[PDB]
Amino acid sequence: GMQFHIDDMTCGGCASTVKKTILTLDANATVRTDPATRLVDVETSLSAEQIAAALQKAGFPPRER
Ligand SMILES: [Au+]
Ligand SMILES: [Au+]
Repeated sequence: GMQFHIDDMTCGGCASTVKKTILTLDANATVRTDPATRLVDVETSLSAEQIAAALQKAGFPPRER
């Protein structure tokens, strides 16, 4: 239960891409995105830095909360 704020995730198509990115890295992850708040909640066995690095490479640099 890690949370990120993703300033570039401003609508639905962005969020979809964020979610697909995470699910490709860990098919067992659960991911929630809220375009109103730009917040992304992730449950995963991977580290926050591994999730962040993947999101960065995809053009959605996060900030962990
Ligand atoms: Au978007
Ligand atoms: Au999910």
